[PDB]
Amino acid sequence: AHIAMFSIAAHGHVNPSLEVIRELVARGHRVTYAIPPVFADKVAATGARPVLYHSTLPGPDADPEAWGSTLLDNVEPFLNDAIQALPQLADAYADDIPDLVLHDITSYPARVLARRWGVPAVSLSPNLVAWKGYEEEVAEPMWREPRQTERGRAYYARFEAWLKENGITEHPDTFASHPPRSLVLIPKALQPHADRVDEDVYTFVGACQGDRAEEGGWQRPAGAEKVVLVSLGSAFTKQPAFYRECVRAFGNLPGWHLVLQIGRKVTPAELGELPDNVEVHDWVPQLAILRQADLFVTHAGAGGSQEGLATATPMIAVPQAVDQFGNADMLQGLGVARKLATEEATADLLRETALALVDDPEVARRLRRIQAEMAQEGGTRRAADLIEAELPA
Ligand SMILES: CC[C@H]1OC(=O)[C@H](C)[C@@H](O[C@H]2C[C@@](C)(OC)[C@@H](O)[C@H](C)O2)[C@H](C)[C@@H](O[C@@H]2O[C@H](C)C[C@H](N(C)C)[C@H]2O)[C@](C)(O)C[C@@H](C)C(=O)[C@H](C)[C@@H](O)[C@]1(C)O
Ligand SMILES: O=c1ccn([C@@H]2O[C@H](COP(=O)(O)OP(=O)(O)O)[C@@H](O)[C@H]2O)c(=O)[nH]1
Repeated sequence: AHIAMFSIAAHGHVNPSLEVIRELVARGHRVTYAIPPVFADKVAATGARPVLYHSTLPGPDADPEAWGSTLLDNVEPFLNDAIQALPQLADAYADDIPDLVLHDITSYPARVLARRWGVPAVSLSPNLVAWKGYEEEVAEPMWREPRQTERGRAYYARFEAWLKENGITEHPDTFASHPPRSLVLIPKALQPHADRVDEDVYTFVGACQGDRAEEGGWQRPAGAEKVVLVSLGSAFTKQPAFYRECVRAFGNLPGWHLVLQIGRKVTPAELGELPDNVEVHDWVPQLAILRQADLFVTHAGAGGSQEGLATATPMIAVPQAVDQFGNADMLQGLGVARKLATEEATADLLRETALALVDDPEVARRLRRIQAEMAQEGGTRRAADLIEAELPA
């Protein structure tokens, strides 16, 4: 019926679920989407009707450091934003109560309002979720020393008091970290402690968009036996001492063709006369390239990691920052990748690693079983089935 999606103005919390919104609309449901004004047009592209609230969180364009760099500086803003957001949204939906509530993990008001409405809420997570064990295993030692501070005790007391005034007796950690129903938009292959996640609460549906492969008419060179892509997303990609290191590993290496990227307009020219079997770019139809590639040197960001698995492309994971270590360790543990520190990645080690991965029927054997498992996660139309299933009679 009336499906109301909720999120914040951050690409990583809106882009993952765009196509599922689109699908429920394409079905014939009336879908509205609570969002700050900056992303009004972004969500509107999907048929969804925007519903504009004001946010106090950093803007989508704002720097990553704007979100804080301590545990309490990371979490406090989501509560403070919720407190001022909630009464805007409660107002907005009074003259049109939605039938089902959809929401990104960051929206506390969606949780509160869904309970207020007596309607199902479905949480959409663009990253890993809690497993059975998480509170004792991970949430507790994380919170022991900060919750203990006057600052931490006060944060939790405030969170509790806000919930209680809303008729919610939930402890804030269960309210925040433990949804009653969740769809997870990463492959389960990239979820730590995968068997121990609660399937009756969480269903993994993986990426939702275009595999494969979005989208630009790339062509492997006639002659190429082994194509390698180096393509570190569109963010962590301004490294002097690395691409030139990749050129040296694969440049003039018989049989291999290197698709290399950087990101200017301009400029290929910090240096390197360059071998003939190397092509450089500012940007690529990455999914499209991986669709024929035999090897992927990746920073192991969420997208790249998903895309490598989606295309059964063995990976050299060379982690660089906050998005990466665990992802690289998991790709590692799947037996489909090698983790390298930036950084010892010598030309000889990169080459040796490359060779060691592309000629392994077993590495390929693991990647094929992963794609089969991802195909069961379905994608978009699948996420809509489950959301249609929760969308009461
Ligand atoms: C498991 C279940 C928990 O998920 C997490 O632990 C994941 C694994 C964090 O990412 C991890 C991993 C990482 C890299 O974020 C991807 C890290 O930066 C943060 C601090 O923790 C998330 C998503 C963080 O979001 C990120 O916070 C950053 C400050 C800004 C970033 N974005 C808006 C720019 C945003 O996505 C952050 C703060 O926990 C979200 C707030 C709302 C929470 O406290 C919620 C309730 C979480 O505890 C949780 C959903 O229950
Ligand atoms: O030159 C590029 C770089 C990035 N991407 C796409 O941009 C996304 C990058 O996301 P990821 O999580 O991998 O890295 P991030 O940039 O967020 O750190 C992925 O879907 C890539 O396929 C692309 O198509 N061409």
